[PDB]
Amino acid sequence: MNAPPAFESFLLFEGEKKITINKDTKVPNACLFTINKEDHTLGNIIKSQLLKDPQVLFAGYKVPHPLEHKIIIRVQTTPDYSPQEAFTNAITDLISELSLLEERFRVAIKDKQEG
Amino acid sequence: EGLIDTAVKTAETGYIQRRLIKSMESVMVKYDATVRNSINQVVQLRYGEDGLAGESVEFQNLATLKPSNKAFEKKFRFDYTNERALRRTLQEDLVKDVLSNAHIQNELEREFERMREDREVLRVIFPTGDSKVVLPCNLLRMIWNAQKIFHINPRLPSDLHPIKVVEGVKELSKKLVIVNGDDPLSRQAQENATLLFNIHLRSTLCSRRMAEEFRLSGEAFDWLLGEIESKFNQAIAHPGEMVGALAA
Amino acid sequence: AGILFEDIFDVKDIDPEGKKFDRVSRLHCESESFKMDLILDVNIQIYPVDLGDKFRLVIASTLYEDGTLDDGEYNPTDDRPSRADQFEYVMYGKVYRIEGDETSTEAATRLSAYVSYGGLLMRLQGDANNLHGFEVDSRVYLLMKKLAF
Amino acid sequence: DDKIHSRARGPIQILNRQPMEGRSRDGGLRFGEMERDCQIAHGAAQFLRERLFEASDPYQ
Amino acid sequence: PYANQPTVRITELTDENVKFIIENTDLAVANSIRRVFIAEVPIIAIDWVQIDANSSVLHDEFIAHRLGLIPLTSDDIVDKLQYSRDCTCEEFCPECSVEFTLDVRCNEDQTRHVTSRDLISNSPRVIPVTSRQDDILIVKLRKGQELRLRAYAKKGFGKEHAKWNPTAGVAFEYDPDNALRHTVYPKPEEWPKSEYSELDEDESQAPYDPNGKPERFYYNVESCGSLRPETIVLSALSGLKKKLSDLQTQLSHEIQSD
Amino acid sequence: MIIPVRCFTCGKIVGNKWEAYLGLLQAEYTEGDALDALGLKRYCCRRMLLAHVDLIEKLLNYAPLE
Amino acid sequence: KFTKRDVFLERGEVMNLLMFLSTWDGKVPQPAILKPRPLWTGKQIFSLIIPGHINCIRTHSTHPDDEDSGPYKHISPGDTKVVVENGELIMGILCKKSL
Amino acid sequence: KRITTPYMTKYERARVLGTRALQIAMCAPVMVELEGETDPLLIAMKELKARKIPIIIRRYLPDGSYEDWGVDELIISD
Ligand SMILES: [Zn+2]
Ligand SMILES: [Zn+2]
Repeated sequence: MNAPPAFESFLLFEGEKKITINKDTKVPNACLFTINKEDHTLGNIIKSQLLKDPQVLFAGYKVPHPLEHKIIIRVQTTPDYSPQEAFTNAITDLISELSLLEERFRVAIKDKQEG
Repeated sequence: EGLIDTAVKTAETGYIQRRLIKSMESVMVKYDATVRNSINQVVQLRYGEDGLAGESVEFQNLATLKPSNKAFEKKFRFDYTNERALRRTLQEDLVKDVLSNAHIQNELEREFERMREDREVLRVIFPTGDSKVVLPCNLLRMIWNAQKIFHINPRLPSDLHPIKVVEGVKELSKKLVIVNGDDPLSRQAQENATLLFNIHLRSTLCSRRMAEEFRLSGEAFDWLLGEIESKFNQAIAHPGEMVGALAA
Repeated sequence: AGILFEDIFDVKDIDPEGKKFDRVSRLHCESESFKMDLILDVNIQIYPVDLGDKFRLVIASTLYEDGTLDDGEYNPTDDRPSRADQFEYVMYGKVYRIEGDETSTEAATRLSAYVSYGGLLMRLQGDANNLHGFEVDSRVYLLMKKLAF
Repeated sequence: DDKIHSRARGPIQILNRQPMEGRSRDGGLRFGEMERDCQIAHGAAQFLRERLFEASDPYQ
Repeated sequence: PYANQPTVRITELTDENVKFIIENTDLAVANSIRRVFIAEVPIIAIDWVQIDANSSVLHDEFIAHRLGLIPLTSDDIVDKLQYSRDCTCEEFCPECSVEFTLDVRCNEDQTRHVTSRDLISNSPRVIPVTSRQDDILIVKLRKGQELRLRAYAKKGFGKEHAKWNPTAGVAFEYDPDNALRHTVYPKPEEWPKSEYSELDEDESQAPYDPNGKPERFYYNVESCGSLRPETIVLSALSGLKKKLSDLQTQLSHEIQSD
Repeated sequence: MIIPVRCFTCGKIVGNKWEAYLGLLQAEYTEGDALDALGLKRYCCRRMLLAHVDLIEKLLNYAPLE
Repeated sequence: KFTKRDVFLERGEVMNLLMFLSTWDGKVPQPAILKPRPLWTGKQIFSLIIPGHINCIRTHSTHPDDEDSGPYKHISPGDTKVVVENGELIMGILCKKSL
Repeated sequence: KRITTPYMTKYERARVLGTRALQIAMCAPVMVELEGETDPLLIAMKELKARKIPIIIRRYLPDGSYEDWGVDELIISD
């Protein structure tokens, strides 16, 4: 009777932000990125991509509660490299890699058919 | 067989618990630090014959219980003749004081005599040599925490005169009060109630053990006394606590 | 400097009481000069070692040559010189017990440093002369390198 | 769904002015004597009097 | 401090499933692509059934349930239609939905087998899997009963409901030989060799490898019949790219606003 | 009561195979052979043809009219 | 199983586990094994979970009784004799006897 | 000549916090600067920490006598 609908897992509600930045106070150059209406799909790749970057001292996400559709990403870089640009670069290079992977898969398919 | 046993237990234990609760439902600890019932009839002059809450009590052991007469002598006497041992344990500016001064020697002798009296009391009170006893403050843990905080490094000669330990213990024995009042009956009750705890406190804090196994410094010992008094005060039984329901 | 101890050793027995775990084993090693016992516990999986192998164990209070006494935290982004550059197996622990054959009158002659690298134990038993740099509750490293000989 | 139940000043009986009993009749849970003994053990006399008088059957 | 250059190689291309291999990529990307294959894949399906007369023996909702699980081919229609939630009209417009109809009544003596073939769609390309092998049995009617209704189809993805789950079963597997020791076999000799295992029949598992990253992820995407396998992969990659682009745009706006 | 449309675990369509399964079992084939003849590799989809009970027949016996 | 001697974690796993810590000071501890690859140990991560400066001693379920008397008292081959100092796990494997 | 304990029992502390919270909720003047909070119970807790609660406890003895203790007079446990 109280079962939530199925659209509340991906669709944004009026007033809720897709992404919010919040600076941390325990250590310098550390911000927690809170994402709304997402799951491990959109946080694990970003975590790994940040791990690739050497200037990122810390990187990892979590799920405050499985029923709640929300994930917090904590990033901490060197003092001469803000975490915002780190997040931007991770997303940019990940997008480039996915586009290149798509192109290679497409050419491989078109060559496989009668070739 | 097991299922039938469980069914009958589930039916009998409820009645047993009900009868136990309906016989001590009004018993409580009044502000006069005494346990009475609805008719104001005193059942215990002090809750649990000590007046301490059951939450802040941990198992401990009595070092001066069940030793050997020869071992007891070489662990709580603080021999003041072997100057080499004193130089190893205490610092040079204390060995001469403990040697020349005879008041310190008499005080230490009195401490050992009191320790022997306490050992006799424990033996006549705890037959069968049961070291495992329940007391408010876990003195071993407190000593360990002091060592780990102040960085005692139990290898170097510590700066803690035995007289400091003796006077500190005596003052702490005065601060921890249960039966307030200077009346002779009041003092007798205070000594009787806080008896086992004082014996344990003296047995753990001595002039020899403090200078051989703990090596606490003056600041460390003062912090230890503060912690002990605060923990004992918190361990006191709060008046107005329905102990009858808790017992049931 | 910060070299709390420096000496060559050789392996002589591994897990005498039977290998308990699967990635860690006891190394009942011996010295060659100071004649001191060693019960180091290395990760046999990533850093395999067999009997008869010799290595240069060096307990150091810091990994820097100048000896700046690092606070203690994982900071890979660091270009400063490090003594780990010439060692194939380094660890970080905290000595927790210094047992010795002390008496009531005469000082001890043989100590035994017990250090725990987060779970990996090590007893550097020997004389009481070269263990002057070990004090309870202090950070230390291992810095061991296998010798090709 | 057949077991979930709640209450907020629902219907009252006719003999003793106390809440009804049963999920179907939209009744409240019983604050058994064992719960009373537990509350006495906690020493929360105010909470006990509230459960037994304020939210049970106030009357003058 | 950038991405990598993954490579692709198809080992088996058929009209039912594809087995490709992805090399030089991180495990997180592979697992994410898998979860997208299962969950976030646009596809058409039945989601709004109006039952007018159902004299069958099953429940009234049972018919809608079964109709919801009937796949619909959307090789070139899913990319064109828009989500009904984001539509800018009223009623299921054909520009954002596809209409269906079913009107069967058992008149003869023998029992009817109302199959998916009875779903007469208005659009030509949006039809159940009966082009080119029996049809999905919906219900059985007997002389005297009938089943008249009309339903509409819309675009959705598996994250909302299983009806929009094109992939039947994705066989994701990497490092066939237990080289990275990510799983410790108590008795390696007792386990069989993986299909992709290059190790001979003598040795049980490959030796340990300290400095070794997971690569060569194997895939066996199996299409249920609605979308072609390679089409499923392409749609998943495009959708994941779109999600990253939207997240990046939102992040840029948030940073600029601060 | 009636054969499902898809396998609960996997998701492959199995609704369009009950009649084929019965026909293959009737002709000469056995169960262990018919299942892989239809194209069911995973063991999760094979329960749908082995565990399923066909109760719709008994329901059809209670014809409303005629 | 997390506190056995033979538990090693990589930077990714460690940084992922620290996220589930409501009292983390925000500083990554020095790994127990720097080279040839930074590997933490289960006990080292669990130390950060212990608040304050706690000190206690407990014995593990599979602790052989004929071990304290003989040698190897303070260094147990079976990784028993739990020892915590300054709120940091040093030895032993945690079980019901300690938790 | 008060002989009751100089410490505040948990029962008394809870009741005082509750009563002060009730009074504050009924539009009563506070006894501490508010840092920007509104829950009356939190304000009562802050006042207790600041030792400014205008309440005095009357501990009745079994005999019948009583002692008036002020919140700013005896030591608080928590
Ligand atoms: Zn429309
Ligand atoms: Zn299946």
